[PDB]
Amino acid sequence: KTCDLVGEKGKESEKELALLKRLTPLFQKSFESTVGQSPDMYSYVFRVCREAGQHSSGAGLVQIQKSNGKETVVGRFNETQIFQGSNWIMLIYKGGDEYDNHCGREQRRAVVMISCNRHTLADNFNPVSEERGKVQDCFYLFEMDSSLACS
Amino acid sequence: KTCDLVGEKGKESEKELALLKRLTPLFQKSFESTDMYSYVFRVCREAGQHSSGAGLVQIQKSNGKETVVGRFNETQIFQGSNWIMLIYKGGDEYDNHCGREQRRAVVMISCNRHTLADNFNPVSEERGKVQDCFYLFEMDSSLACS
Ligand SMILES: O=P(O)(O)OC[C@H]1O[C@H](O[C@@H]2[C@@H](O[C@H]3[C@@H](O)[C@H](O)[C@@H](CO)O[C@H]3O)O[C@H](CO)[C@@H](O)[C@@H]2O)[C@@H](O)[C@@H](O)[C@@H]1O
Ligand SMILES: O=P(O)(O)OC[C@H]1O[C@H](O[C@@H]2[C@@H](O[C@H]3[C@@H](O)[C@H](O)[C@@H](CO)O[C@H]3O)O[C@H](CO)[C@@H](O)[C@@H]2O)[C@@H](O)[C@@H](O)[C@@H]1O
Ligand SMILES: *[C@@H]1O[C@H](CO)[C@@H](O)[C@H](O)[C@H]1NC(C)=O
Ligand SMILES: [Mn+2]
Ligand SMILES: [Mn+2]
Repeated sequence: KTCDLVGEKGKESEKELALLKRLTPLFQKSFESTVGQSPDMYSYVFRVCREAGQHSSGAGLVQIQKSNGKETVVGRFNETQIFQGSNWIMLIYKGGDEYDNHCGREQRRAVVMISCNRHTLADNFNPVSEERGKVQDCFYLFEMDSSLACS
Repeated sequence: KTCDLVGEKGKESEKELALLKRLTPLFQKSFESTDMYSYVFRVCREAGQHSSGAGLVQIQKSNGKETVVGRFNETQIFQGSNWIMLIYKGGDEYDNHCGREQRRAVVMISCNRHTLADNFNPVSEERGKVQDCFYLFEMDSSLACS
């Protein structure tokens, strides 16, 4: 099980496929981070096209509430979209858990900005913000370094 | 009259309104790509010459045809550490691509101390998907620094 792109097999973007192929070396890797104070003590676990959760729900990125260890799925890698610019790669996992009292109760979303760092294959995975104040198109933002994002 | 964010007036995300304020000094400017097409980009202002309400337009050099890539009444904007991403939705619909959906503009604005705004260039056009296609552009700006 790897990331799934938009469209039945074959109608898929050769650009996005070429990118998935490029990110292969990060598949085996796992990224973690704990942000927040208390009602914010969160631990975000991120993976590229691999289960980042312990509930086998196909999570590409999970948000763990340190207090009670409850696991929330922020995005799923079978609803993945990717594209790159000159020195960055944007990764997006959709199909996350539904909001209950925010954003029209739409599924959660994770947006990961991958910037170019010649010094490491991958490192510095850091949560930036959560936009849950819109009627739609909300999301969680994270950033990380990777030499794969370089040209 | 400027950029329109998802939601009712005065009820839009405070994170986006804040961002629109920081980009005000770019409102009165106009950016152009340096092929076959010419792209003209503007922040929350008409970039075309046909009152279509275009935020970014693609011009057919040979015949002067103006194609609306995205309109500013349908903006989405957010920022990271040293970059801001602006997206204009609702361009002219595709005829033989992307489930004939409306075109779209994605502009990546990276930080740069030396300029208020410069180096606007097309990066690519993703028209090979059943949906969620888009045109991608990059530009430098000191307003993208923090
Ligand atoms: O699905 P909704 O609209 O409720 O947003 C949920 C947020 O959940 C995580 O953060 C919690 C959350 O708590 C709500 C209930 O689930 C919780 O059981 C009771 C207390 O027992 O409080 C409710 O507010 O929202 C608050 C908002 O301030 C957070 O502080 C809590 O940690 C997390 O996934 C958020 O990102 C998400 O929007
Ligand atoms: O809406 P569709 O699916 O047709 O894609 C349109 C593309 O339009 C711009 O590029 C044109 C295009 O040409 C097709 C017709 O639109 C055009 O009117 C006739 C000639 O009068 O030729 C057709 O093939 O596609 C070609 C592909 O190589 C371009 O070279 C042309 O300039 C432009 O907006 C594209 O980005 C857009 O997908
Ligand atoms: C945006 O403006 C266009 C041009 O008038 C219009 O057709 C479209 O419905 C508008 N979209 C929104 C934000 O409702
Ligand atoms: Mn909830
Ligand atoms: Mn056409």
